Amino acid sequence: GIREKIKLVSSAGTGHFYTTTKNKRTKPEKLELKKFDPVVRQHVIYKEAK
Amino acid sequence: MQVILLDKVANLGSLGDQVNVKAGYARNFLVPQGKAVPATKKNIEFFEARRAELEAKLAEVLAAANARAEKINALETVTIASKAGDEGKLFGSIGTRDIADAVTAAGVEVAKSEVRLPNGVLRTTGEHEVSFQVHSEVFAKVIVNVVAE
Amino acid sequence: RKQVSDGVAHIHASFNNTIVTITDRQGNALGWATAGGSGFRGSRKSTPFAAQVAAERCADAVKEYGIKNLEVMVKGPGPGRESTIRALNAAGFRITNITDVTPIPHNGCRPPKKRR
Amino acid sequence: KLTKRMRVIREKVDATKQYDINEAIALLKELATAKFVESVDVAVNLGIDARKSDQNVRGATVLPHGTGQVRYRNDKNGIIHTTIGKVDFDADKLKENLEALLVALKKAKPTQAKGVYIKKVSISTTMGAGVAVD
Amino acid sequence: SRVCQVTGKRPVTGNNRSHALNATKRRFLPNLHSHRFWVESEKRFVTLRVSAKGMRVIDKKGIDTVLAELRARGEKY
RNA sequence: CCAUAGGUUAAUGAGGCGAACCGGGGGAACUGAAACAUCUAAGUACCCCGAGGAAAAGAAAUCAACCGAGAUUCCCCCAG
RNA sequence: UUGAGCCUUGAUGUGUAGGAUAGGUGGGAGGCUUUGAAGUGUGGACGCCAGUCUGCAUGGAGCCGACCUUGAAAUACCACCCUUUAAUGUUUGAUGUUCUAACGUUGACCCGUAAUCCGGGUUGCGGACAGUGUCUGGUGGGUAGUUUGACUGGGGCGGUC
RNA sequence: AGCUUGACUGCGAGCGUGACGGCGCGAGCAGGUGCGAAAGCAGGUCAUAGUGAUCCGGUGGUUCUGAAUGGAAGGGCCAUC
RNA sequence: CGCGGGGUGGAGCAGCCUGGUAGCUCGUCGGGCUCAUAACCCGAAGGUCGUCGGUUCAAAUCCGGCCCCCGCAACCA
RNA sequence: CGCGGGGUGGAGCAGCCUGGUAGCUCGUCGGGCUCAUAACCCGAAGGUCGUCGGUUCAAAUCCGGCCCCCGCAACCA
Repeated sequence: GIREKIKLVSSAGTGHFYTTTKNKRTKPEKLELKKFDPVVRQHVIYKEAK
Repeated sequence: MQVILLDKVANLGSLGDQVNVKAGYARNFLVPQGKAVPATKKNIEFFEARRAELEAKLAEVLAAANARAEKINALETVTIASKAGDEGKLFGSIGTRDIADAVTAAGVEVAKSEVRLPNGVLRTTGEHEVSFQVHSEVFAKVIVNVVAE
Repeated sequence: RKQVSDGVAHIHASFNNTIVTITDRQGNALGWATAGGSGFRGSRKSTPFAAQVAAERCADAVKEYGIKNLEVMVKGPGPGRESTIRALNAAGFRITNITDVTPIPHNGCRPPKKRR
Repeated sequence: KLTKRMRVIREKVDATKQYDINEAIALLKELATAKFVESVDVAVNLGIDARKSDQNVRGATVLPHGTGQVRYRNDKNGIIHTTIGKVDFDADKLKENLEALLVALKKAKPTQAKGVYIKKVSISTTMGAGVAVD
Repeated sequence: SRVCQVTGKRPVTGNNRSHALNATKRRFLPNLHSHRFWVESEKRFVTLRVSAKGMRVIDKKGIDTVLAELRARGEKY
């Protein structure tokens, strides 16, 4: 649809990323969720990327 | 082309340097006239030993002789007979060899290819100043006289 | 620049406009001014007052050359023709000789029938 | 139009042939001579982009000879300038200190900077010509 | 025939590949030209059918030397 | 002008033919792809030039691999 | 001749505050002058025409930095550059004109030769054009190879997938 | 309505559904997380549509490989377009 | 039988597309100018948006049944 | 996806250049004026000069991210 898919890149040095969608026309702020990181096995914050 | 000269090319010729000219300029002009020669180790050996000694001045000895050819005819005013019509406008359009066969019959043993006519091919009747080519810069200005017969 | 000493002013006065240009004695133009570019659109375009400011704004733009004396060649009939030279007299120039070079034919091509 | 004193100074410098670090320090005494002891300023030309905010390079260096703490901050050109001390001191003193300068400049080497960093580093006295060293 | 008198570059065939790789038989022609060469020893002119690169071979080698090679193969110039 | 081009004579060799094979110069399509354009068919058919009894290639600016082997050609493996 | 890059060098750049047709920055307070000075004569370069700059010279050996109103200090000295620009050197390119040797010549003439083919030689006309090879953009049914679906109360149309 | 990110990572006995590719459910185990006093619940949304296989190529991570060796390019693996 | 379009003050056309507010011209009505009519100048009113129902916070508009008009098709034997 | 450069009064555009200057034409109103629509002229209202932050004595101009838009060339999963 018109819902763009984003790149939820980790905070830690590893390059592991989560992938999901986001309607930028509705929510103009970047996501700052907290998700699991499998290579260090811990819960850190994840930031927006394209 | 890294040709090495033999004569005095008027713009970059100093008799013996190894200048760089365009390919066409050498293969069509300098070579077939003997003004220069494509630089080969062999002829360069024959240059700074055999040619650059007196062979360099051999070409210039007759150059001084042509300076005398500059003035073979001391009168510098050759009379030629030509048929024409009224108010000028002569019978036939002459050529440069018209001068060649007339001047050698009364003086200068000149050929066709060395006489230069700056004023067309002379359609006007009277006394005009034609020029010769005995050298690259040495010029003789003989005033030929074409009068109606 | 060139600093040309003398010059010849030309005046093309027609019935609906006047385009005055200033050239030297050799014919090569050095600037001009019209009554149509000095505002005056329409009815005022064909007036002697418009011919006045045309001569003034042509008095400028030729300052780079600064010509002292001036030959005047007026051409064509109309509303300007006279107010353009008197304005050019007071423009500061030295009017040498005024002439009339109107193109009068000897019954050449045929003029239109227009106007009713 | 230039005057007598500065005339021979620029005539002493071959503006194209940039000198070695070994003897350029000795070439500034070839220029300097005034009523007061001058100092040498180091104009460092960097190839970074000053219009970008991600390339603001500035810092402080504690020079082992003093004049000492010397600060610096680049301009809207991508070229930064510093001074290192008075010219009346030892030649090798002047040699070793500027060496520590380019080390300090590479200390704050920008990550977004593309190309060779040190373009043309020129040192110059207050009343003398500018000599760029390799 | 389109044959360089010095180098002997005869026309070679190849393909005329398009974008979509549609091969179509084309032929490559040597850059031949008739030119009047001047031989110094014989003091006369010699017109040969030579290729552009062929002129450079006549340029580098001796013009009469390459002429010697032609008569060695038996083809009158 | 010399000189060459051109021309006459004498001496020697060549031309054409032949079933296949051989080297080089040009070089398809049907077909397969379940259509078809890349690709395949195949550098095959076919055409041309040349040569011999065989012809070709051939004595490494070849491989290999840090240990070695030694021109080329053909066959069996390597290996579908 | 005329563009562009670059080198050396000389200029170039007035909201307002204000003595200043001053861009940032910058080391530091002496340069300057008798390797012939401030003021002025006069032409020119630049000109938002406010005020810079300047060859020669009567003259004649002075001129002025922080100081002050400024966000800034004084091209008194100097450094790297931003804009605008000027002479030179240099580098090639795009045009114009002239020339002749390449090349063309289905122009005249002579020879090979009784041959309007052709080759060569004089001369004339064009002329580095033209034409040709390689690469390359466009056009291109002139030409070639092909595609142009299935379901379907026969097919086509419609609809469907 | 408050507090939060389980719209989690590695698996998964046992079943359902299909010719197959493939699709669906899943208690429970390990690391770690949120909520709750606690028992417990959460690996999306009441459920059933919202979607295309492969080849090729792109971006990021991983010395797995890397044709003489050491590296690299390029491949493989993982995530992802 | 089928495809596509349309139906809006009295007339001829926009706005539908992508839903909440309907405009242009002529005409009609009142006034003015002229002796008077026209033309011209000024002001104003006038539209169930074919019809019915549904979805929607809201329907001229999205969808469907039906009616009328228009174009296309209505074919091969 | 990559590239180029714009949003400027009711409209478009200049000013963006080398940073300190919001102007022009049509439009609205009032007035002068003609028989009169218009032409002409004066003046006024009308612009967060896309948005936020940063650099700066000052930015709409410079710089970065971004919303959107027009145009260009490429598109072999």
